[PDB]
Amino acid sequence: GGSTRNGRDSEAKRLGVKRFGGESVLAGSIIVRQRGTKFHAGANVGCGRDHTLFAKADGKVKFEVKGPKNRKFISIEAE
Amino acid sequence: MTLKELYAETRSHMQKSLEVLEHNLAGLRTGRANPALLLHLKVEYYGAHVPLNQIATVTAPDPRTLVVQSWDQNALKAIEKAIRDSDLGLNPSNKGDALYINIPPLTEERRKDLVRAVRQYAEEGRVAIRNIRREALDKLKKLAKELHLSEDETKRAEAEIQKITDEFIAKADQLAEKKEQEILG
RNA sequence: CUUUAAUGUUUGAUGUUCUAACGUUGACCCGUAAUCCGGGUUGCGGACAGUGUCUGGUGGGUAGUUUGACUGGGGCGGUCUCCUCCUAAAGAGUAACGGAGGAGCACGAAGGUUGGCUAAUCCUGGUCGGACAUCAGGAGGUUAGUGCAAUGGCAUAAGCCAGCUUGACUGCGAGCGUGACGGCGCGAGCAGGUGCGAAAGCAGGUCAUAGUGAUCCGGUGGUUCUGAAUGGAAGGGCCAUCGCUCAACGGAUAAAAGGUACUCCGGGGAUAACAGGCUGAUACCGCCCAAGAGUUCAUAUCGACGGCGGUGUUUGGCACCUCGAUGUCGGCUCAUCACAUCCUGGGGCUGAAGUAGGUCCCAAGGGUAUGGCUGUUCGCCAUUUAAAGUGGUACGCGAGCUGGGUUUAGAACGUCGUGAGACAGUUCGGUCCCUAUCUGCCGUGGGCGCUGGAGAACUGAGGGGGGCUGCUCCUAGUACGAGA
RNA sequence: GUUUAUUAAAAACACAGCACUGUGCAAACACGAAAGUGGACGUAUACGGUGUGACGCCUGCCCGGUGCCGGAAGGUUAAUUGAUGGGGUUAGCGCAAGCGAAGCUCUUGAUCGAAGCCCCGGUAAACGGCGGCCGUAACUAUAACGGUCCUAAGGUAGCGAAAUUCCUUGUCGGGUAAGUUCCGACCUGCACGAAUGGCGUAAUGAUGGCCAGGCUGUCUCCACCCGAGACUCAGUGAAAUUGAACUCGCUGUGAAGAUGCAGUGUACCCGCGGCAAGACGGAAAGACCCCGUGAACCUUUACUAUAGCUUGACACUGAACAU
RNA sequence: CACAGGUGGUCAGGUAGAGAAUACCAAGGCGCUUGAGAGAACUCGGGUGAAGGAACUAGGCAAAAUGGUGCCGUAACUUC
RNA sequence: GGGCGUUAAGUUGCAGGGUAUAGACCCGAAACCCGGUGAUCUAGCCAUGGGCAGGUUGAAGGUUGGGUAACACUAACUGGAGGACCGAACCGACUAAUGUUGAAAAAUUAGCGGAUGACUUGUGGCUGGGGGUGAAAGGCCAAUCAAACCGGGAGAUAGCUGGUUCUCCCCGAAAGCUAUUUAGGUAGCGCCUCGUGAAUUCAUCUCCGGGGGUAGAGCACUGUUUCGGCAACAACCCGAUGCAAACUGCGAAUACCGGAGAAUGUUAUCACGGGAGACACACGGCGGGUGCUAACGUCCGUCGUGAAGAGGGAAACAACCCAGACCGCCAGCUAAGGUCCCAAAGUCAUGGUUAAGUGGGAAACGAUGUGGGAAGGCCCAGACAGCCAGGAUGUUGGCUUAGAAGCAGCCAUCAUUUAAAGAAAGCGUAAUAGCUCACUGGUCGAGUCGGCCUGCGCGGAAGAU
RNA sequence: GCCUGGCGGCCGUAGCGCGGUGGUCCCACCUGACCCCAUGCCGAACUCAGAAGUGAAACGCCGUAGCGCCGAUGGUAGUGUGGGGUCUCCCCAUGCGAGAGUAGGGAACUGCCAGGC
Ligand SMILES: [Mg+2]
Ligand SMILES: [Mg+2]
Ligand SMILES: [Mg+2]
Ligand SMILES: [Mg+2]
Ligand SMILES: [Mg+2]
Ligand SMILES: [Mg+2]
Ligand SMILES: [Mg+2]
Ligand SMILES: [Mg+2]
Ligand SMILES: [Mg+2]
Ligand SMILES: [Mg+2]
Ligand SMILES: [Mg+2]
Ligand SMILES: [Mg+2]
Ligand SMILES: [Mg+2]
Ligand SMILES: [Mg+2]
Ligand SMILES: [Mg+2]
Ligand SMILES: [Mg+2]
Ligand SMILES: [Mg+2]
Ligand SMILES: [Mg+2]
Ligand SMILES: [Mg+2]
Ligand SMILES: [Mg+2]
Ligand SMILES: [Mg+2]
Ligand SMILES: [Mg+2]
Ligand SMILES: [Mg+2]
Ligand SMILES: [Mg+2]
Ligand SMILES: [Mg+2]
Ligand SMILES: [Mg+2]
Ligand SMILES: [Mg+2]
Ligand SMILES: [Mg+2]
Ligand SMILES: [Mg+2]
Ligand SMILES: [Mg+2]
Ligand SMILES: [Mg+2]
Ligand SMILES: [Mg+2]
Ligand SMILES: [Mg+2]
Ligand SMILES: [Mg+2]
Ligand SMILES: [Mg+2]
Ligand SMILES: [Mg+2]
Ligand SMILES: [Mg+2]
Ligand SMILES: [Mg+2]
Ligand SMILES: [Mg+2]
Ligand SMILES: [Mg+2]
Ligand SMILES: [Mg+2]
Ligand SMILES: [Mg+2]
Ligand SMILES: [Mg+2]
Ligand SMILES: [Mg+2]
Ligand SMILES: [Mg+2]
Ligand SMILES: [Mg+2]
Ligand SMILES: [Mg+2]
Ligand SMILES: [Mg+2]
Ligand SMILES: [Mg+2]
Ligand SMILES: [Mg+2]
Ligand SMILES: [Mg+2]
Ligand SMILES: [Mg+2]
Ligand SMILES: [Mg+2]
Ligand SMILES: [Mg+2]
Repeated sequence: GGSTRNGRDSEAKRLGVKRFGGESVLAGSIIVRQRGTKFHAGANVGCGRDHTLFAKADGKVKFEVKGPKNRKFISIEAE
Repeated sequence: MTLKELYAETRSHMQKSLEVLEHNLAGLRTGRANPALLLHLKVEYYGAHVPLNQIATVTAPDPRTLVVQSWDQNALKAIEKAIRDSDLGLNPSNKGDALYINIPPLTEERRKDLVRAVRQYAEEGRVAIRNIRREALDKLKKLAKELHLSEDETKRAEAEIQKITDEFIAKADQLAEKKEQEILG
């Protein structure tokens, strides 16, 4: 009849909510299909092809909101 | 072209054929007790045989008489002489806006012809319907193959077809039964 | 030597003639007072036929097998892998034969970088320019655009234009995410070499998420890895790469359709058919509002548009009970209960003169048709009756009867199929078991007990049986009525 | 006449008759690895195979598809022969790079190649097929009749609501008080039709359907009677079944239809003759239905093979000649 | 099974009869290896049934009926 | 740099757990293959013997007469044909009943078909299993046949069914995910058990740090939706009102993730290794898809119970309420639930409701049932009910209609007279008439009316042992 | 401290509209343009050399609340644990407690460097 089918898992979300151990480069947020949902900021950046919030140097996670027009923005200060 | 669109076609065509039978039945001098026979009678007025639909008026005071309530104070004479040129060809009187046309019972000879006829038209209609139903089913098969219907969906559609068919068959029966119950009364 | 010959000679292609292999189921002779067989002679045929090995065709004649799963029983229909949204209860993830769409690619630029740009739409004013081109302004503000679905995203634009380019580079990879696994994804940074830029810096393909096939068996290029005595070589390994709508998309084979009512086995009430059960949408019965018809008049009788229930009772849904068997429909025989009562009984209203009706209330005592057609139930029809009730009882009743319908095996028709066969089509034919232990009924005895033992006659707690009704007459041809 | 010994006797098989087709005799064909044998001590007025099934009048159109028959010019094609090119090795050549003869090898396949298939023609008493939209009419109508589009060609005679018609108890007539059956018609043949024969047909039939006279206990509606059981006594003496029984009704409950649970009603203990409503009574691990990567036999243009039939090459297999 | 089944050939009296049918007998052989009572429902096999006469039933199932010799006489149709 | 390694003791027996090859826990197919035994039954055929009471019909041919040119032809008689007729034996098997643990593993009884023929019968023979024979049913081939019987391969295979035997102690599941010619089977993961390691690992509560777009709400957006406003029928826009799983300019509870802390918890946690079983779940609560917000329905998320848990409660009732059974007791307190009798505990206390057996089944709607409460209108300038009387004129309003005069229907519904008086509320007439009504005046003497907030009852309420 | 420019914090009670306003300091326009460089046409923009002029435009200020925007207290919806009635809905205890709307707020605030008074 047509109605059916559907994508698979495709997790994508926050895997490093707030401050964490934040190793050399965990994930902090793999919510692909975004740029504004989560913006690359601070010691963390990367933002791979699949819009995955990288996360560089070890430390804690912040989860902020700066710059004109909301804009979440994530980063990882020292701990 | 869908199952429903098919059912509709069935109802329509079968309705047409019923109508055919309908006025076909009316096209018979019955006990003429009702205006179902005069309902047509055109009233030639204003250079046009304009039927009583927008010209004169008539009705049956009782089962044994009708009255030509001519709207025009001169049309009263129209329908009068108009009583002819038809299976009527009668000679009513002339009193007031409405004429008068008695309504008695016919002879046994016509009793024969009229009976054999009544039931005749009845069958004629039935047959027409059968053929129609048949076709309805053919189309149904085509749908089955097209709409990729399932044995259950197709058989269901078949049952429905039959339903519509029978209904009309009944209509024909009843109608024939009334025109008859009277013309045979 | 190079074209065309002539003889020669060879060697193939045919085709003729021959005899001498080989055939002879022609004739005769001997073994032999055998039709076998063998030898001999003669005739016919003759390198043919035929046979062996090899080989192309043909080959259900025979043989071995295949002919998927999901599925609100199975089948039919549909589906099977991947991407997007909702379902999904604000982490991840979640099911349905749930609600809606897409993919099996496309790009040498539609990739990289540097530099620059920013819409849709409306208003107004402008040659041909009008709904809608191009132009000027103003308003407007991601409503545009995005190679293709949907979601998220995008102005520092990923959206648009151009210059120059090849980072759609090679080797690696801290650390993560996501999978049962195979595996898939993100990835800063390092080494070598690129490109673009003045430079910081950016680039390991495209805004991202679909655009896909494991293994095996092999093909190709490279390599001094290995190479069966040694040197090579074949082959093998390693690196790069090619070949599968294996799409039933974790891919059983390189190679696979059906029939069975001629059937068979191992299992299931995990799973259909019958009947029970849950449910009551549907069905049937009832009530609510009251526009209308009823001349007048909603509610005597009926009732539009819509509304609320009751029963278990139709059509259905579910698959809980039986598949180590609960015999189907109708008839017969015998029933028993309900009341939504067909007749008879008692009433209210009446569009109830009477006689007859209509509708509602009460009432289950009793009663409630014979035939023609068909297997029917039912139904139509004939003719009766006071009436020919509706329903529950495994659609009551086969360890009680029938076996006409209906599912075995025979056969034929129409129809479908190449065909075996097939049909919720038809047609002619076609085995119906049980000695009753228990309950329960119908009868009938034997014990004991009723407080001394007997023969009788009762009382009557209770229980059962029966409960139908026509017609005629008298009242009275009166009441009533215009009469009839 | 024959048939499912043991639920089918028939409309089924057979039949005489008809037709097609194969077979020249060491026949075709069949049993058989073969020898041999049947066919037949027969020989085309014979024998085998196939279909139709006395007889009467008959047996239409289609050869596109499959099969069979003939052609076989051309295209494609087996084994066979093996051209030709390539490679491995190595004598020699060379300080080396590489090049490399001959031989041996591995590979490559020119070329030669029959039937078959394609192709050309035929063939239906061979397997088979015999029209769709719908074309133009007394109110509408309706579209049997038949235009047009396409077929290999579009059902001729005869028959038709039939052993074939779904709607269906079609419609009409007959028979009956009343007839879904029956008989005679109509034709709208879902979906007859000419040897998987069409329509008829005297006679025949334990054949299907319908009707009538006779006849009756078939029935209304059962009554009496004669015998064999049943019942009683004496002798002999089974069966299936069976977890255990101190084996009641109802209403509800409950794995959803209760002798056994709850409530309640009832009921002194035990036989004998009868009856079958229940013990989802007894009997057979349901035969229907589904399932198992179960079985069997059967079918076919499923797959893979194979006997048989058939092709060519080499061998047994030789001598000449013409081209 | 001391089983109402199956089993080939031969013989062939009397009366009646077409007859190896049939009924009664001859020669001959038997009463069938549980008996005795009773005189129930019901089952089995029979006999007779008022009036009706297929109303039965899926269906005249089963019953009842017909039944010989001679003579008279006999339709459609017909392959005579 | 990264992978795999590197200061892990191995090894050989003995006992046990598991696995592999074997029949591999035991019993069981339908079947497949190999070699033999069977034509004393039956099916065909071959050879040689036997049988068919009686009764009927009467073909061909022939003779004679007629007839013909001769033939045809004809008629008597003679003759004796036939898958010919009736009917015993003999063969067969259409119907019914009875038998059905039979007299009998197909018969008995009464009928029935053939009975000189494709007939029937005795003896012996010949065809053998994928084979035979078959007037064809898959029929028959020794009570066996869609492939005989016997022995063997053989303990075929059986992801299926059943069955699995002594005692005590401890722990204790799953009925899911993902693959699967897979779906009632398996395998990895998950959950159980056992061993060995290791940390304040893990849990609860508190506090701290997080992302969230669900509930809800809202309507800028995407759609949908009305009502008004500026459109030779209407969108756009504006204001007012709603709706949304695939709407969001807002937004919880809360779950989840991380950090710190105390207490408690026989380590509850993680890792590795020996043994598993289990991948049919069911009901109830909550959030949902689907279904009819039907089902003891179905598909998910999550929690609880049954499964795998007895005891008490709900009459009886796996799942619901309470509550987790080591054992013994003729001892106490309680939970859920109860305290008139069956039946343990109050005919308990105070105050109020109900009067229907409501309690002890059921809706829209209907009603002066009844308890309570806030309030409003009329009222001795007489309310309220009853009683007397009144209720007119233009006008029969206009139209319409046969007629429509208050009263079929449409429009209008004013004015005059007044204490009051509708161009009229119902009945009624053909239309008028006539009757009653609104209303008003008097009589009457003290209350009256219906709305609302709330408690309990009544009708609506028909089924089968 | 007044004014201005550059760079940021924070991002609507920081914005929009409307009115007023500032100048040869700074900025803005502005002049000139062969050239540096630039126009898929234009010195418009970028780019360069710089008067004359003016704050007109823009920009920056100031005022103004019409349109945004922020926004309670209270009540309402929902909801976690416990309990209760119940036709799919709701009630009670107790924690958490919106959205909208109302009151009201509101014409940003702020740091570093530089240049003018
Ligand atoms: Mg086969
Ligand atoms: Mg095999
Ligand atoms: Mg399946
Ligand atoms: Mg989620
Ligand atoms: Mg313009
Ligand atoms: Mg893309
Ligand atoms: Mg798969
Ligand atoms: Mg058969
Ligand atoms: Mg079975
Ligand atoms: Mg079940
Ligand atoms: Mg059922
Ligand atoms: Mg049951
Ligand atoms: Mg009643
Ligand atoms: Mg009847
Ligand atoms: Mg029944
Ligand atoms: Mg019986
Ligand atoms: Mg039958
Ligand atoms: Mg058959
Ligand atoms: Mg016969
Ligand atoms: Mg038989
Ligand atoms: Mg028989
Ligand atoms: Mg035939
Ligand atoms: Mg023909
Ligand atoms: Mg009759
Ligand atoms: Mg007929
Ligand atoms: Mg035919
Ligand atoms: Mg025939
Ligand atoms: Mg006895
Ligand atoms: Mg005895
Ligand atoms: Mg019960
Ligand atoms: Mg009995
Ligand atoms: Mg039983
Ligand atoms: Mg079974
Ligand atoms: Mg004896
Ligand atoms: Mg009698
Ligand atoms: Mg009868
Ligand atoms: Mg009868
Ligand atoms: Mg009889
Ligand atoms: Mg008799
Ligand atoms: Mg004979
Ligand atoms: Mg005879
Ligand atoms: Mg013999
Ligand atoms: Mg046998
Ligand atoms: Mg073996
Ligand atoms: Mg075995
Ligand atoms: Mg697979
Ligand atoms: Mg909501
Ligand atoms: Mg959640
Ligand atoms: Mg499973
Ligand atoms: Mg499961
Ligand atoms: Mg579940
Ligand atoms: Mg359930
Ligand atoms: Mg279990
Ligand atoms: Mg009650």
